[PDB]
This record gives sequence, structure tokens and C-alpha cells, in this order.
Amino acid sequence: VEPVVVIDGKGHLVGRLASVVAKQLLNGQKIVVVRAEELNISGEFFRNKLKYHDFLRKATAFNKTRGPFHFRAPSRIFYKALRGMVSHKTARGKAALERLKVFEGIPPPYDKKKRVVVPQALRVLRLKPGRKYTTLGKLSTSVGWKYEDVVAKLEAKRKVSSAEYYAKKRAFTKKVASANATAAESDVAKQLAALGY
Amino acid sequence: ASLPHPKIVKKHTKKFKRHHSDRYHRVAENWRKQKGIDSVVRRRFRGNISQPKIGYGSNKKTKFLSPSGHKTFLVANVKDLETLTMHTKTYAAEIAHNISAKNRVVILARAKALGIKVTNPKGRLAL
Amino acid sequence: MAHFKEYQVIGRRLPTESVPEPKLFRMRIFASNEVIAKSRYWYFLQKLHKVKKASGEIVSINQINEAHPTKVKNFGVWVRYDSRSGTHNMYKEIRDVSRVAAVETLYQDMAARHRARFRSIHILKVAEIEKTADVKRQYVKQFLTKDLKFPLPHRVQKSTKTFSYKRPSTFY
Amino acid sequence: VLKKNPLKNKQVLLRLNPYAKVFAAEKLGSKKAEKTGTKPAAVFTETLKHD
Amino acid sequence: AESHRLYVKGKHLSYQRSKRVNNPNVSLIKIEGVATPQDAQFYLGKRIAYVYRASKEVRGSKIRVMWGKVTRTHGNSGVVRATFRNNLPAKTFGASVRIFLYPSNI
Amino acid sequence: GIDHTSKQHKRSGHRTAPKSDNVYLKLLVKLYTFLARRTDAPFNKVVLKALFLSKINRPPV
Amino acid sequence: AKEIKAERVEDQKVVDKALIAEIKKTPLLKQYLSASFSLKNGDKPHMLKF
RNA sequence: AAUUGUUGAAAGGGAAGGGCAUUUGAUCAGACAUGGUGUUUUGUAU
RNA sequence: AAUACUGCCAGCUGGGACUGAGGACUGCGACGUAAGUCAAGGAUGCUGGCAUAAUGGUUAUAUGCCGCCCGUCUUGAAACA
RNA sequence: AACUGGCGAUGCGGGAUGAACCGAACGUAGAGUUAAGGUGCCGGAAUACACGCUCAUCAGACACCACAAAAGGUGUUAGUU
RNA sequence: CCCUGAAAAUGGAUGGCGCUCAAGCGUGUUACCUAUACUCUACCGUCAGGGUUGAUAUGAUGCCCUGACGAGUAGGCAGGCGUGGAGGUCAGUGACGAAGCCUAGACCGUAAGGUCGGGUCGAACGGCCUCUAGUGCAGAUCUUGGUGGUAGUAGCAAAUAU
RNA sequence: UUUGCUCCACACAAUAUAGAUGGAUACGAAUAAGGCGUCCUUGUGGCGUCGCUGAACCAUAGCAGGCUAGCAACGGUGCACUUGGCGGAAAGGCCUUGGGUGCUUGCUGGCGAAUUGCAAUGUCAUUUUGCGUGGGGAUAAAUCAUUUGUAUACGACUUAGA
Repeated sequence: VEPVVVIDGKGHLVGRLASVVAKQLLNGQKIVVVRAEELNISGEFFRNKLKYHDFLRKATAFNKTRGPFHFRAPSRIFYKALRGMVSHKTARGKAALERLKVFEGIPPPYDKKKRVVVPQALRVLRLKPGRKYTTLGKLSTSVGWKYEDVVAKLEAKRKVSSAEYYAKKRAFTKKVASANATAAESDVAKQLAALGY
Repeated sequence: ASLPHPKIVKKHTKKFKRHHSDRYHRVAENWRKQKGIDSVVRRRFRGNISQPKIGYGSNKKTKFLSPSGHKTFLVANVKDLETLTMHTKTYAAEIAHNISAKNRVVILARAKALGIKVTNPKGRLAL
Repeated sequence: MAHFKEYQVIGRRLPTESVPEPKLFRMRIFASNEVIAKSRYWYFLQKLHKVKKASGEIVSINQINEAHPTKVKNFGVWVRYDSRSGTHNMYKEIRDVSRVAAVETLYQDMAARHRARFRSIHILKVAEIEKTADVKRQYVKQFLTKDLKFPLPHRVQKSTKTFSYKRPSTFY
Repeated sequence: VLKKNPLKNKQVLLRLNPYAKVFAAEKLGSKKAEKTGTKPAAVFTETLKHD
Repeated sequence: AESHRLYVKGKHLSYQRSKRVNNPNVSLIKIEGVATPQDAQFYLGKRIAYVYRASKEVRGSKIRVMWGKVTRTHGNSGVVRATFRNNLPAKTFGASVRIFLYPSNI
Repeated sequence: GIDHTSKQHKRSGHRTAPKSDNVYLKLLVKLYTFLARRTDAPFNKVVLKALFLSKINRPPV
Repeated sequence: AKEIKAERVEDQKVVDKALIAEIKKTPLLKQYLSASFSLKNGDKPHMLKF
């Protein structure tokens, strides 16, 4: 329904988000994944760290420079997770991975555009309450991502920049809803409502 | 034109080229069955060339028929073309390659006189 | 095959000139249809009496429907099974609405807990608990409390589209 | 030349089975039944409902 | 108006395929917001046009088109099998075909 | 697939026409084929089948 | 390489005369007919009915 | 012919080549444009 | 008493897809008092555009999937035979 | 070594892969329905439904098959006396 | 069920990614996906059973009807294509161009192959019926000849020296 | 280097398409909780409401969108201008003063539409150059060759030279 969608990565499980995103990428959809810091992996944090180290110590023996490039940024973690879910080697897979753009935090111009969430990939709707979870923000800092603090400050600034945006949007929405009430209970709206709206 | 005929369909238009005929130059394009004990072309593996079979045999009612709906006929002399006087709807004339230019003009003149379509009328045109 | 029906299967030895009219045994079988009813009848009858389907005959197969199929009632199900390293018997309380649903839930829960398939479960007896104050399982006595009340926190709503524009809540 | 299917194509369904027209006219496949006030034995229903 | 779409869009998903064999003769189309087979039953028989742009004018238009029809539903997700006079180029996996409302039924 | 109860495409194992090239024998067969086709008498059905026999199977009488 | 008949036009006139006269009574229908039809987004023709 | 040059065409992210199908480009034959339900031969076969 | 379940209809009907095989008639049958008509031993009717590179063919390329290097010896070959 | 079925001599769908296993054996095409196997994505197919069990600081994931035992655990869920 | 027991050497394998009221385990309900399988149809081939001659069909190993089948190495048989040469015929073709050769140009045949168009060339060569054989090549560390990559590379550095 | 280069305008052609055909419509945090509105003895507050899907909200009528007239009014919405700003995470976009201008379907009129003939996407987008029409803007470097050695097999590196 949408030309390009911006997926908020907050509160999503890595695998269940990545699967639906990989399907939508192949179907010809354009998706930009933001807030990859808060992307969640189900289960114990230390277990996830050990799993990552299992992967991490696994490199081309004769020349480490060409082995599996163990990316540390949360965006590249999620993007590697989405690879493998896409036949990346072929040209169609290459096109899909071109149609994918993963971003730490919310860079412009996706900062001023509507973000979307995948309801059935969510931690809230997929993890039974009580089962603890692992978040890429701390996992990546534990594995080598050396930019959490600056990402933290940039998001601190983006929260206030968007907070004033909503502060004025709420006021305008309130005044337009109040004007809707003012112009309501007239014939044009009264019989429109019974007409269906 | 010819008599009405069923719709033409080859059922295999692509030629059946011999295996490895491009990988090697000595292997001619003419089809030869791969008769080896290892050969995946003989064992009919998926994703390999399909050998000619009788199942590809064209419809009998449309065999030897050109798209124009005629059976070809090598005509060499005018007397040969006099054979197809009343069978213009079945056999189409065709000048043999070794017919000289001066002898092709007379044959095409008799061809239009007899009303037989010729499938190489622009051959060895004298100009 | 878990969608069940109770059938009463009545059957007997082949009548003979020496002894006619055999005793005409009968039992209540939980089965997906009449064919599995016949099969389970002969199985549970071989394990009881010297008779085989070749040497016997089935006189009737009547579906049994509940007297109050929409009334909650507690069931004590004596059930035996064959575990990996021997057999067992036990007695499971179930709180369902019909004997059919009780045995359905029972096979499903036995396969879930003790990993016992149908081929290794024999329902000895499903007796409706006539009154309370005798069920010995806390997981049923907790639903026999007065003013049985409990909420349902964290409702998950199934979605229709891959994309939702509201960050769904979960109140309920 | 071509195997037309009965059970449809009423023309063939009448070429075979001439009784088909009477069957369709008098609805022999959808025949109403009578009513009988027969009650099963109390002993038999007690056997069914017991235990 | 500013919207002249008289068709419903559709993503040409892929060829009718097995795990490792595809049949180019049959394509698989997905309609937006159609996710159930009874809903996609309406779209059967509808015409599908794959409208693509050619590098050159051929018969008075730079815009070429491959025609097809919706054959049958596919899966439980409202995906529909489609068939064209000439099969889709296998490069258009994820391209926008147009499903018109004719032949109309309602 | 089909369980071939017996060998498939098993030819009759009999002669349909003489293997010989004799035009007059072919004419006799052309005639008795017409007779065996158009007469109930089995005498034609047997003389026709005997006209195909080889030299060893047609001993002098 | 490459006007309308003077007989079609008067039949058109006399027929849409009656159609217009019929249509004037019911509200909004004439400009409803003038408006073209199109498919918006967020529309589902498989359940939309006309 | 192998092989080579020049020119022209195209393709080339650790091969090339092949099959199925289509796109795209290049190129290629066919129709039906039939003595034709006839319609005055300009001192009667267009 | 219904309704659910199972089953039946030589019940009706809506929509979709692929195929049109053969080429005088015969036959079987249905409806019509009959004449004849017909969904009855296989597609006809109307209409439209184009009449050519439009369809199609070949070839090159791209794409989706598949595709191991042939001959032989061998129970077994893509083989590091 | 015995009975049978297969591979050899055999492709095809599934077992990621494989001569033997499961399904099923093959003229060329079309349409439908399926088998084995599956239905998050790669990947065609329900992130379908239902009941439970399990949290592993080396989970488990499907026959042939590609690994695991004795013993032990107020870890937890059922149960018997 | 899980945990301990549970340690092998390149990095790495439920196939991978990932998966935690699972995308795990046990179990069940349906729906759905797809084999060259099954059903129907068309076509090809083989086989089998048949139809076809009182002035009617090119005059019959022919035409047609019906039905079923079609995997396959070793191997068997049948029908054909092609090369060299012989007998016959087409009163065949040809210096206005035979043969030969090239042709991501065309047609026919399932195929072996045939035919046609274009370019070179310059003197013989075809179809059919039959006969005959030194008759068909991708292999034989095959023979002879030629030509490549390697490769403008190794090398042309003993003997003092221009 | 046939007045070169580049940018703003317009045109013309190609080639170019991983795929426009109303609007990416912007809080954050939690989910055993939240959003909104009011209120107050401003706080982790009171009250009320909402959710249970985006199936929403906006927009959406007109020769593919003409011509024209009026009515109610000070709105909406392009187009540019301009006031100011704010935005560096890949800012390149958002807000806003004001006036001009086009449209206005908010309401009522009138005229036109045809023959593309019963469908043939019936073309309308976004990229990149290249010849051009006319305005602005500026008027170099690098490589070889020579040479130094902080360098070096050759390249490279580091130099120097009007």
C-alpha cells in the first residue's frame, strides 16, 4: 500500500522482523529499518553473547582478511541476519539487498517521516511475559560496536526535536478536533454519519 | 494458396544439437546419441538437453508442410514443372540450385502460366 | 484422529449349535468413527476374553451422545499406558463439558506430558465426579472455588497486515 | 468420437437410463418419508445410557 | 480527478515453482490487501496487463504490454496463479502488474 | 506406471504377408485376403494363413 | 493517411432529453453521472459493491 | 579448421559453456491483397 | 420440535481455467400430435484491429531455476582412477 | 548365507547434498488432482487453529543419517503407593 | 522435557539465516504447495483386433476405424539417413557457372540429414530403382601434418676486457 | 582543440528502468499497561473517554480533466516571490510573515465532448547525456622527459627546476 516504508526497529525480535522484511524486500517493497539499536533477540543476554562469540571466532584460517566479516554494528548485525534469508548471491537477491537500507537510530530524511512497526514480529506480541530478552544496543557494545554513546546523544537530541514537533501537532490536532465539534451537529455531518461516515 | 489445413505446430522448434558441440569444435552440430555409460545426456538428467524422440513427431496431416501449407518440390526443368499442373494446392515449386539463370526465367514464366507458387523466385535474379 | 465420538460397541462370539446366544459383551469406546470404534472394541476385548474378530461378530455400534452435552462436569479418568520402560496406571481429573471432550483433552495432555501416543493409551474408565469435595487434584480444585474469577492479562491480537502504524498495545 | 459424461448432459443421461425422466419428474431421489411413532425399548436405551 | 487507476495493482511474485524447479508458464501474483482465497476468488478471470517500457517505439508507443488472465487462486494468502500469452520475463519478480476489473462479474 | 502383466508390444508372432517378393504370390494373397475378409467360411481363413508359410513350412505333397 | 452524421445527433438529443427529464427529480444523480469513476487507494473491490 | 589480426555487434563482482521460458536487440519467411457472387470493349477480354 | 453430523438428489444455479480433436449423412436419443427443432457419434456465430516484423523463427544478451567433464574399467566416476 | 525389493541398467518429486531410503518409474504437450515431503525466509505452500512440556553460561529440530550411555538433579510437569 | 555426565585438533554447519505461549518437542484439526505419478484431451510411434473391389478406389506392405501401451546399459531385431564406385532412367543439371567451400540467412525431417538463398570458384555433377564396398569418428599415452596457451616468457650469466 | 568549460531556462533526440500510476500520513516510554481531554491541593494526581486494527485519516467530481455566468464569503489549494528562521546523523528538508497569481466541487446555471466506431497500457513517470536557442560565472592542472635520494627490482615514493 506504501511506496517506501520506514520500519521502526524498536521492540522487535531480530529473526521475526528479518523474515518478514526479507519477504517484503523480494516482493518489490522498499524498506528502511531504523532504531536498530533497540532490536531485540529472544533469550538470555549472556547466552546471546556466547552465540555471537561462537560466530565471531569463525574466520578463514589462511587469511582472516577474507573470512566471514563479523560486523559489530547493530544495523549490520540485523542486515547479516536478513542475508541468508535472501538468495543474496543471485542478481535478484542483490537487487533486494539494494532495496534494503538499515540505519542506526533515525537518520534524516526518515526522521521526519512516518515509521511503521511489524505487529507480529514484536517482542510484546511474541515473547511470553517473563522470558527475558537480549537487546542489540548492549549486545553490540559487548561485541565491539564503538558508537553507542554517540548514538545515545544523537537520539537524545532527536527525541526533543520530535517532541516539540508532536507538542505542536497535538495542539493543532486539538484545535482541529474542537473545530470539528464546533461544526458538528449540523445537517451536513448529521446525515453524513447516518450515510456512513 | 493451398487447401485448408490444421494449425501448424512443430512441437519442438529448437534444433537438437549434439552434446558438447560448442565446448569442442571437432564435435559437429549434427545430432549423435550420447551412448556413454557415464553420460548425463543419455541418463536424461534434469537440466540437460533432451534427445530427439519419436514423441516429437509432427502431426501426420501437417508433415512436410511449409508454413504456407505446401509440400516442397525440387523442379529443375520446365518439363518437371509440367508434372504439378493440377496440384498447385499441394506441392509448391522450388528451383534447384544448379539451374542456370537463363533457364530460371523460362521456368518462372511457365510457373506463373501454370499458376504454381514458387518458393525461390528471387534466386539468381539477372540484373 | 482426535476429534472423537463415544460409541457403544456390542458384540459377541459367533453363535454355535453347542452354545447359542453368547454373552453379548459391550463397551464404550472413544474413537474418530465407527471403524476405529470396531477396531478398539476388538482390541480391548482381546485383552479381556478369548475371542477374535474371526471368531466373533459385532451386533451393534451405537453412537452415545451426552445427556447434558453443554454442562460442565468433572471427570476422573483411570487410564493405563505403556511408557518407554514399562507400563503405568493413573487417575487424571479433567474438567470438561462432555466425555468426548474429556477423552480428547486427556489423549492430548497425555501426549503432551508423558509423550504417550494413542497406540499406547487405554482408558480404563471415565467416571463423572458426582459431587465436589473429593477431587484430589489442585489444578481442578482451583476451578472449583466459589466465585471463580480471573482476568486475562496481555491479550495478543492477531494482525491482518504485515505493517501496523500504531505500535499495538495489549490491554484486556 | 468423444465420451460425453452422464450425471450431466441430460441428453446423454436420458439416452442411457430412460427412467431418469420419471425419476426427475416424481423426485424419486428426494422422496418424503412417512411418520411412525415407534419408540425404542426402555431397556435398550437404559443400556445405552447406563454407566 | 488525480487518480485514474481503473485496475488493482499486483506484485508479480515468482514463477509457479517447486523447491528447486520453476515452471515459467505460470506466474504468481499478489494483490494488496487480499489475503484469503474466498476474497481472491473474485479476481478470477480478471485481465492482467504487465505494462513495461521499451527502449524504443515499435507500433506507435514506447510502452509495451504483456496480456494475461488470473487462472486460479494459490495458497491461503490470496496469491493467485496467472497465465499470459507470453510468459513474464523472470526479471519482473516483484514488478507491478495491473489487474483490471474486466471481464466484470458484479 | 502400470504392472505389465505380460510383455507389452508383443507382436503376433505370425506372418501377415509373405516375406517373398513374388508379385503373383502377392496377387494370390490380395485375392484370398478379400475372400477371408468377405466369406464366413474358415477355409479362406486357413488357406490365406498358409499362403504366408516359408519353404520349409510348405513341404511338397 | 487518415465530422459526425447529422442523423445520430438528433436521436441523441431526443433520447437524453427524456433521460435528463427523468434524472432531474432525484438529487445529485446528474453530476454523479458527470463524475468519472476511479479506484482510490485503501479500496477493496472484492468487497466493495456498486 | 585449429590459430591470428583488423573492423562490427554484444556480455563480463573468483570461470566459460548448456536446458526450460520470457524480456530486450539484431535479423528473417509467410499471407489475400485470389482468373475474384462478374457486368455495356472508345467501328464486341483490363 | 428444530438444529448439528453423516449421507442422497437422474436439485437449481453463479464464477473461473484449459482444450475445439474430426470434417457429406447415417447412429443413440430428447422435445414437439406431427412437420421439424435440439445442449443428441468432438465449435460455431458475431465483431474488431493489423496485414506487418504486429504474431512467429533464429541468434545474442539478461533474468528465475536447474545443469559436475566427456570416453572407459568398475558394485559404484565429477572424482584426488 | 536365506526370503523379497531395489541399484547395476533409472531418470523424476522429497531426504540441504548421496546408486541403493520414502514416493513414483519416463514418448511430446496442455489442464486438473495428488504421493513422499513440507508450509518464517531462502522456498511453492497457514508466523493457521488447539492442548500441554522445555530456558539449555555446549538447547532441540524428523526415519536410512551421520552420534551418545550407566548414573545422578527439592530444575520443572505429571503420577503411583 | 531439560541439566550434568559430554574432551580433538583449518572455520562451519538442525542445510543456512534465524527460532523461545517456537520457526523446538508430543499430538490432533483442517487448509494449502507440487513429481516425468493418477484422470481427461491433443499429437507421434509400436502393437493388437478390425473396415475397405457385383461399373468402385490412382488399382491395398495403401487408406481408415478402435483399443492399449511407450523407462532402459550389455544385447537382439526393424525402418531409415549418409560416403566412394557400377547397371538403368529422368532424350536430368552445368562456363548465363558443376563440384567444392563459408554463411549466429530460410525451409523440411523426431533424427541421421536433405533442400534453398547469399559470397568465392571455375568444370564437372545430380534424383530415383537396384547393385557393390577400403562406407560414417571425439577418444585408441592412435598415425601424419599443422597450429596455440605457456610466451615476447625461460633463456642467450664458465673461459677477467673493452 | 571548427568559439572551449560549467551552471541556470527552454526545448529535440536517443538510452533507461530490480518496476510511479492519490498522500512515507513523523513523539517518546511501557505492554501485569498506555493514548487523549478536562480539572486541581502539579503530581508516579482526580475524573471522563478510547482502543478490541490502517476496513483508518487526509484527499478524492470537471474536454486525463475545457469554456463560461452568477450566488455565499475572506476560506482552501497550487505556482512562484518574500519575511524570517530551524535542521549536520546521510543536514539539502520543515515551519513561517506578508502580498501577487491560477484553480476552486462550497452552491446554482449554460455550452462542449461523439467516428479511437464492442476492449486492445491506449502512453502522461523518474534517470543520464549530446547536438541546439540565450543569460550568468571562472580563465588550470596532471603525466612523460631532466634531476635529488628520507625511496626503490620495475612501477611507486620523495624531491627540485621556468
